[PDB]
Amino acid sequence: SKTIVLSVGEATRTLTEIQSTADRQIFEEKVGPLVGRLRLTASLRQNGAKTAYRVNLKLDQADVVDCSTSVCGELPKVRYTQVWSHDVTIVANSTEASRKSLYDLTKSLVATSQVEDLVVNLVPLGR
Amino acid sequence: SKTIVLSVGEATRTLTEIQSTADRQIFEEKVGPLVGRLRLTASLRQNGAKTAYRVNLKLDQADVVDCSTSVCGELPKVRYTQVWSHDVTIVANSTEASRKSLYDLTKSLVATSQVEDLVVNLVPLGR
Amino acid sequence: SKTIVLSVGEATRTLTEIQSTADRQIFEEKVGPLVGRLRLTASLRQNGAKTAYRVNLKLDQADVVDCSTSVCGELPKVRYTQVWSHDVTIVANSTEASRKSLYDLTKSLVATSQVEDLVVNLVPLGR
Amino acid sequence: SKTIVLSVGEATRTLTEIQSTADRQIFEEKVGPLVGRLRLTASLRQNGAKTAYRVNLKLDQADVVDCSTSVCGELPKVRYTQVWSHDVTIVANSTEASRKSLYDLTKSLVATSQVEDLVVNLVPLGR
Amino acid sequence: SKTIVLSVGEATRTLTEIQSTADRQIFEEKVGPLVGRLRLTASLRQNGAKTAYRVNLKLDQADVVDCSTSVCGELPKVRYTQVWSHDVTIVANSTEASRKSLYDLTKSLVATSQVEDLVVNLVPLGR
Amino acid sequence: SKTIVLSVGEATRTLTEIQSTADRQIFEEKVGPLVGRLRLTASLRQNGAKTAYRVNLKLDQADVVDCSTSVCGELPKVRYTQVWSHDVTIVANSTEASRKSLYDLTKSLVATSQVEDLVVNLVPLGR
Repeated sequence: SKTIVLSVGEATRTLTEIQSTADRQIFEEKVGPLVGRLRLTASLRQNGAKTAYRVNLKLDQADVVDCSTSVCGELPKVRYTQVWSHDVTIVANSTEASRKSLYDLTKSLVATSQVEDLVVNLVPLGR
Repeated sequence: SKTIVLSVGEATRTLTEIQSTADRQIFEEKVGPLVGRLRLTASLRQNGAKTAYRVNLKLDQADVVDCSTSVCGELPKVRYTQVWSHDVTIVANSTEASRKSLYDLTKSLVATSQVEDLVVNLVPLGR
Repeated sequence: SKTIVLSVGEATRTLTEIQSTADRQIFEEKVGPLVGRLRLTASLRQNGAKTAYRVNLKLDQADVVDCSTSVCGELPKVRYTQVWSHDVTIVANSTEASRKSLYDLTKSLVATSQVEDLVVNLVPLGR
Repeated sequence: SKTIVLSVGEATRTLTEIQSTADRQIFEEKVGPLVGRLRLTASLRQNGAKTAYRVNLKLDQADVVDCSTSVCGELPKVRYTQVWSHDVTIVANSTEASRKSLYDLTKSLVATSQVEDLVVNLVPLGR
Repeated sequence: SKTIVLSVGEATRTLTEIQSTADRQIFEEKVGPLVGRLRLTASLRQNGAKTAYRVNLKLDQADVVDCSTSVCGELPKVRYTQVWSHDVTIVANSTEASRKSLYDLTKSLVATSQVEDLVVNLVPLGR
Repeated sequence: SKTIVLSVGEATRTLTEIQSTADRQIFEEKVGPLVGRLRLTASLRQNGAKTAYRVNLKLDQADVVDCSTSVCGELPKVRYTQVWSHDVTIVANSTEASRKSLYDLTKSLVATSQVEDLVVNLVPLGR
């Protein structure tokens, strides 16, 4: 299979390849309950007349709840569902330096504190 | 207005707010030629019956070419166009710790070397 | 690739992964002649409407014979074929303690002397 | 009748023969509530034209729940059902040493820690 | 992934595994432009009633052309396409010495000067 | 007629032209028994509307067995058959340097130790 190690700061999470296919790669996190966990869908294809390409990356994670600790009968039930898809449209005949600069800019925008505030406090991006 | 500073590694790019509106925020990068540059579209809304929300983030950048350096007449013409949209469906009554963990996982997946290889070498994600 | 070590008592056998696929994992034992050896087929899937799961495990081993030691001319020919399939239907929302107890009971029933007699002497299980 | 003693580590469970028949042997565990307990189905037959044989072994155990301890009225109700069947296709004219080696290999694969992890953590077998 | 190093005499080319699948392995050479490069397709299967096997090996390489050095606008365009497929039908119960002798004969026929002349000067093989 | 000398390392084999024809050249090895020996089929043609060409090269060798050394009476009988065909699709208006580089790369891939292991041990190519 295929293992992916993610560092959150104090613990390390492990995602395992489940559904190995070319047009659809499904990675699932193995921690405890398999239902309602962390899943990742990856897809790669072409477009038009062999011009550019298309990459899709989605990450889902549904929270679960359980009442067997106090209530005398309740199966683990999912609550909400979060969907975070992507879309990469990069042509083949491009530039390695330009692609590296774009990746660095995306990494900086992700690691900046403005997107974190936009996600947490729901405040529009504008600092 | 609203300025956004992005660090690519050796230089700093500046994006300026251009179309300040609630349902559509348009940021445009100011470097030289305004046509065919870096643009960012942000949108925030609700859904259904005041249950969750919907956030959309798109980033476009079209390359330009010019022949006035050698050829004696050619206006700056755009070449290809890249579209990278997003979709955030996070409910209000959620969990701050869960949202922070999801953001950290997304940042780790973005900063990992697998997505960079998938973007550059067009190799399906699976290491 | 993926290696599996099995201890028979005095020697150790090694099975190697050959056909790495999600819906069908084929492990083959590497000792000498690849044709007519030990093979293992593993499969994992879902069922109905995301309720439970389905696991299938089959183990085959066909004996071979050869006459090149005495007779002039005879290629290694397979004789009989043995099929030992399985079927695991365990729901996701279950109990870890119950699953561990069931696995321990299955291990005890396998390691008991009654199933060995049923296999060897073909005597019905009932001691 | 016919009693079977199984050692779990700290306690001993007793299974009693209930439905004594040649083509179908039904063993049932006697602990408390007979409904929703441990049952075992054994079957032995032939195949084709008196060539080989066919042995089937299934083990079922359904969990039960009750609310009479707190709620003032609820009969013991079954929850989920687990099915673990088998299939033995061993020809008569075989080899005692080969059968013993196969049984030892099966016992080792059952007692190994990989199948336990595959059962508990639902991680595919591959260490 | 999987890297393959090929020595042409003065430089070394590197082919990288792209599409890892059992029934179809796609290797792609990484030098510059990914479109119109060196690709290799490998396939392995069985035949009939588990008698022999079937191996297919194809190698493609399409030349590209570009006019951006002089003409002020022309994307890299492919020209011709070359297809060199193979077919290996070797039974399992064969002979290692015979297979080695056949491989040595094939290597000698490939390295001989007659096939090179047949490829270059298009002269029928017959020296 | 047309003789081809192949060096295996310690001995030299001689193949003789037998069926001299334009659309089908059949070379046969002359050592002893003509039936069940080494044969080579060569074919050259065009394609479409005078664009490129098509070259086909197949090499067959069937092993033989005989029992007249011990058994009273048994004619030389063929056992298995091996087929190794080729396909060359090279356009006329190409490049001599590119063709030479491709031939050198093919010779290196043939003489490498990875294809030898793939042929002998039946291990997929990937070192």
